[PDB]
Amino acid sequence: TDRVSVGNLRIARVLYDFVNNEALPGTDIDPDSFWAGVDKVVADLTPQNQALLNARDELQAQIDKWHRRRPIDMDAYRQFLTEIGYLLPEPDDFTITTSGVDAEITTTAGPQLVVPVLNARFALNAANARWGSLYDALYGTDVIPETDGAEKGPTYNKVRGDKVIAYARKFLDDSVPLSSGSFGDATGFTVQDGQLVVALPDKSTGLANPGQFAGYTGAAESPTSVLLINHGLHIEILIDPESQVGTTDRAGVKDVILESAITTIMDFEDSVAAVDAADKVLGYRNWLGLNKGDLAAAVLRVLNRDRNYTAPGGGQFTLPGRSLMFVRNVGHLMTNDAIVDTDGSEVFEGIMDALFTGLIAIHGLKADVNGPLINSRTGSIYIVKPKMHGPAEVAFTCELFSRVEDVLGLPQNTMKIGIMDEERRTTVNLKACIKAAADRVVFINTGFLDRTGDEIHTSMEAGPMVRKGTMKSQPWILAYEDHNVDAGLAAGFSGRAQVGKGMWTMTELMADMVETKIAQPRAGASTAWVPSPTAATLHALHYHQVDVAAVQQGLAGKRRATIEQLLTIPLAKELAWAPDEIREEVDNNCQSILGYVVRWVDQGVGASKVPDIHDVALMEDRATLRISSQLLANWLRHGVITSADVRASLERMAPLVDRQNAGAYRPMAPNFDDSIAFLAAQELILSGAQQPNGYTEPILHRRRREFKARAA
Ligand SMILES: Cc1ccc(C(=O)/C=C(\O)C(=O)O)cc1
Ligand SMILES: [Mg+2]
Ligand code: NI
Repeated sequence: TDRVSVGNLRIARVLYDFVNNEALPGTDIDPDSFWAGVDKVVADLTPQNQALLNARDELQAQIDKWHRRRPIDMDAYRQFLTEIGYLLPEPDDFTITTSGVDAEITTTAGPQLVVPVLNARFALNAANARWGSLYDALYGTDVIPETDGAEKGPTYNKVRGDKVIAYARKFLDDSVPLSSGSFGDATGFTVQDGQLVVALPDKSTGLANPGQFAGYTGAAESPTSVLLINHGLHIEILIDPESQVGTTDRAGVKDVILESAITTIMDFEDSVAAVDAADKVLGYRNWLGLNKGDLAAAVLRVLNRDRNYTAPGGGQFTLPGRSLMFVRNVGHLMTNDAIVDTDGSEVFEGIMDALFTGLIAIHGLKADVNGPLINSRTGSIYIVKPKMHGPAEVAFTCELFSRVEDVLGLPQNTMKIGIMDEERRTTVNLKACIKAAADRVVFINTGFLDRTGDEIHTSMEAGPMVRKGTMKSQPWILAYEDHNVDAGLAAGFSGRAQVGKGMWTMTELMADMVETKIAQPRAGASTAWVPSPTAATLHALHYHQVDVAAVQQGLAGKRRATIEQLLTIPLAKELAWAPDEIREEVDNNCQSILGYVVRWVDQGVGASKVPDIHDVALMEDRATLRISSQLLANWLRHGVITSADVRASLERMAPLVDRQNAGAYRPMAPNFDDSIAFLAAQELILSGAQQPNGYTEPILHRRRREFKARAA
């Protein structure tokens, strides 16, 4: 209610003051001009942000009418989408021209960690996760089974530590082979002639490929750590025979450190509840501390500094201590009262984010004002833009970034774009979307969770969908994943840009992650998303076993996905399911909505571990909420289930979600109809069909605001 008028804009004062007193000092931008430019960018690109948002509903309306009129003529289907401007012609082959891109993106294949920018500790850890102890990763997770006396105890279990050490020596054997013998046999390491030599219990061998020896610390004659490289990622053997772990170790190894989270996406979108100017500032403030380089916590944990090594021959070089940081703005749909206009119309959140995260990112290009730590050593600003539907929304984002770079005084194409392939209209037009961003594009990623949501909502009217667990094997999603890699490699992404795959959500099943997430490097993705620093280092194993660049060479030119397979709607069969299976699917989805929503609405937490009805802790975000809510809406709109069926499941799941929590937590049960979060969940399902492209934000935002408001 207390705002600052600049032009047609009414800036909430908390935002204005933050920009003026915290973000703008050090950017060379005079606050007068910046706001005047903000007002100017808002006023003129709001029309096209609104046109594009209008195109989405009218395309969807035409599709909904087509299915309801109508046993499905697929040639006619694809022709209709071509006729309404949903499917557009493929452009002809081209190479992306994006320049000034950090090497972690162009060349390096490895994990990419995603973290809510609103949690400064998490963001701190994510930035520091560029380096991760393989030992702590293995010890702390189920990768080493708690069996035969290897169970995690309140104190260090030396049986567990041995399987840890043994596992890591196996890894080193597969990544950096010795000419003869194994690292398990190693008794010590020295550097001679610029070449690493390892002491065995009989002879002394070297590296199979000595070029994998990348450096060391300490004296040549007994390093405190040897630095190894494999497939562009560094491995560090910490050597300390006096350390407790090193004392037991054949070679005095204290730890093996993996280069892990090569890049990190600091997220303003599906993993945060940022509903108003107060919420947005907390996130912008964290983004500012990360770009300054002085973000810190007590309970003093700092951002890591760079790591220095002696080069194998002479030299004293330096590797990045922290993960190269992206920011994920919100998409184009949502609106935020942080800025209202003269007439009360909220300003578009995506525009605001581009200017504010853009402005703040200026500090991360220098190192004393701007703070001491550099993010991009190439002057690029990395914004992944999510939920774009089609190439005209990409073009608008590039124009948007163009205008922001004007207001901000940056050269053009400073603001690079990570395109989320995660709406159906981007999938079937992906090559045109990359073209629309040919000079700003820096990755594509299959947002397979939002993409499933878009899939269900687009063909909502076609009939019941398969159960959610079944989507992973549907023709459309398998073509979607292969198509994304193809189009990226056809666009020149190899060595120029990242081809990225989606998020491992089972944060407690690391053994399974180590077993199955290798499929993503093996399919040619140069990065894949991990929810956690620990997961980053474990998923880093996979880039040591799979030569991602070599996989992408072999995939060149191959077109493994037809337009017809991309358009295969995941409809369920005839007799479908037993009431058995139906109820399981309803209970499962209702408990995943409720568990996620209650923390979103009552505590403004956008990313929660939520056990499903098989007691598997799932890291849940808005995208997973969108699937669950759209699938029940679809099952509802076709009579697979009843509105009272959905309420009964919500009623019976609420107490079990209540007992999955406690704290600061507010019990949903028994006063269901007067718990705001409960009604938010119910409305996400009962009104799921009505939301624009099934997005959950409109209902989540307004219910969060209303919860905040009843905290009067
Ligand atoms: C913990 C977490 C963080 C981010 C995401 C997410 O953004 C996925 C995608 O963008 C997409 O699969 O839709 C999921 C879980
Ligand atoms: Mg997504
Ligand atoms: Ni190899």
